[PDB]
Amino acid sequence: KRFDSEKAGDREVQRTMLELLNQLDGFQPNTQVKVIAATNRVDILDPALLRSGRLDRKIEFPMPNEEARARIMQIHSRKMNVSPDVNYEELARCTDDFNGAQCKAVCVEAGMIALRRGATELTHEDYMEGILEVQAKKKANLQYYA
Amino acid sequence: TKQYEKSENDLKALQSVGQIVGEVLKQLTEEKFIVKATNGPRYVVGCRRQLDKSKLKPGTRVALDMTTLTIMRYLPREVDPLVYNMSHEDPGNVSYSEIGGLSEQIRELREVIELPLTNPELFQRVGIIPPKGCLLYGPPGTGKTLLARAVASQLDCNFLKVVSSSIVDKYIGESARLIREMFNYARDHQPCIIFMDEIDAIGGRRFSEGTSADREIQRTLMELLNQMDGFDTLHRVKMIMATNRPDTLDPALLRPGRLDRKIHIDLPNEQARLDILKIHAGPITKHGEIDYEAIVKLSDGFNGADLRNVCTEAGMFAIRADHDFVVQEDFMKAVRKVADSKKLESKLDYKPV
Amino acid sequence: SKMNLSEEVDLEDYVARPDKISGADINSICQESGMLAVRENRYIVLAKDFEKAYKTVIKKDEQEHEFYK
Ligand SMILES: Nc1ncnc2c1ncn2[C@@H]1O[C@H](COP(=O)(O)OP(=O)(O)OP(=O)(O)O)[C@@H](O)[C@H]1O
Repeated sequence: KRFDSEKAGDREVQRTMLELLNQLDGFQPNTQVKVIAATNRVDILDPALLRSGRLDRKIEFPMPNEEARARIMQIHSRKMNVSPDVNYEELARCTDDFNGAQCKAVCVEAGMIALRRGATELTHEDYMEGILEVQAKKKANLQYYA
Repeated sequence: TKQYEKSENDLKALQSVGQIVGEVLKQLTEEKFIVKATNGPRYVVGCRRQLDKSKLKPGTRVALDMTTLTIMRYLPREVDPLVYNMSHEDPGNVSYSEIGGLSEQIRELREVIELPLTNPELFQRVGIIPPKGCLLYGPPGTGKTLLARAVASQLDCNFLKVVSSSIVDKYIGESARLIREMFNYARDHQPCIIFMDEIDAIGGRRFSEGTSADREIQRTLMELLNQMDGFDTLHRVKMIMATNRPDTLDPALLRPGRLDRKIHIDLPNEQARLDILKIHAGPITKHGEIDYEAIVKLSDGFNGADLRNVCTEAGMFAIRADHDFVVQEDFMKAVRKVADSKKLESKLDYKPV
Repeated sequence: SKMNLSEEVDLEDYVARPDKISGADINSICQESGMLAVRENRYIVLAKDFEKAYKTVIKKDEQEHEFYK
């Protein structure tokens, strides 16, 4: 709903979403056929959304736990053939703050290690490779500076 | 078995082709009547011998023939949003006094509405103008849609409902005749009551005019501004509006006249929250030992929709324990937790985004 | 002049205290003072009903003498 107007490009829908709140207010049949909603960020949230018909259960999904990031990525990697001797101890601890999609980025990466690839991954360094790819790696550190 | 012969002979009368309808404009003479079809062409045609003087009318819809465009029978004109407006519904009656607060808003909304209906004498003898409109805005608490619509649904056939989705209508659609129609039938059924909810989108200001779609919002505005501040008597009909913030209402709507009485909703109070918990505990079964002050104190600054639905959330946690009658201890758990979870979700109040 | 008098309401104070808060208090805001007369419930509207609409507004401050201050 922003602050001032006019106008928002989706303002037709931002009225329709509030019309959905009106349908969940004045229309009793809207208690049927539950509707599921999902958003990327709660930065913009309507205070009028509070109701059983309106948004009721609202769950904040944080960055998955280091043990949680290891379980979700193991279910995705159970189909692929991986080199043996996987301790699961280092790959879990090396995962911190990383989103589940960045976990599949390592999972999709771990599926390419079979043939050659041709770069030598060997083993046990596979997970920590694409883990650092997004936020790392120096390079610098020091150079040009102290 | 002659009913088949009767049914087919009636279908033989169905071989008669249908006619077209139009709106009468004026009349040049007795043999030429100006009529405007729904498509917009205007014809001057004769007439047949089966009609009467009531066919002419001052600009009323008629049915033109498909050959000579002559009029057969006349029918009352309506664009018929109103039957769609009367399709709403709501329990209460009772829901009037169920909210419990504020007591001054409970008694005042009963006066300004019902008193002009039953006792017009107080206005004409004292010589004062009764309020023709009111404004209920939110959401500092609840009761906007509950208290107003309760009197609406209880007033039965006399009421008018307006959803903010019908103002934009359709591409190159005309809502200017809807605003004139909404207040026209408001002058028919009396006292009429009109509800306008979520006007922030359709109340568009002309300061910043976006694209081609902001002017058609201004047209619906100026149609509202003309008849509400008229120059056309609304004195008997009451009007209600609703909005999240009165930022875009402009000095026209913020003024008296078109919007007369602005009553700000107040959040439930510890004294008033004791009454709203009595009506919530009715439908839900509880243990023999219950204390209403426990739920009222543990939940503060919560709207009625928050208290009710979380009290049902306590019942959903009560069915997790499968118990039919459940002590308030399992309630206070689910009531406090889930509600405190709701507080860290939505930012307001007090901070804007 | 339009109201029946039968005053019962002070015409003195309204030219003093509301005159300080007048402006505005413009035009149909005075109709709200007449529209707040339906609060009664009394044979003649009380003097506090006209003033309740004049005091709210829901405006100012405070202000004038405090601005001097
Ligand atoms: N005190 C209450 N008792 C029972 N039901 C309530 C109460 N308050 C709200 N509700 C329910 O919530 C719905 C919306 O009511 P209302 O419009 O008064 O609040 P709201 O404007 O939706 O509040 P918000 O904007 O914070 O969601 C109604 O359908 C009603 O069933």
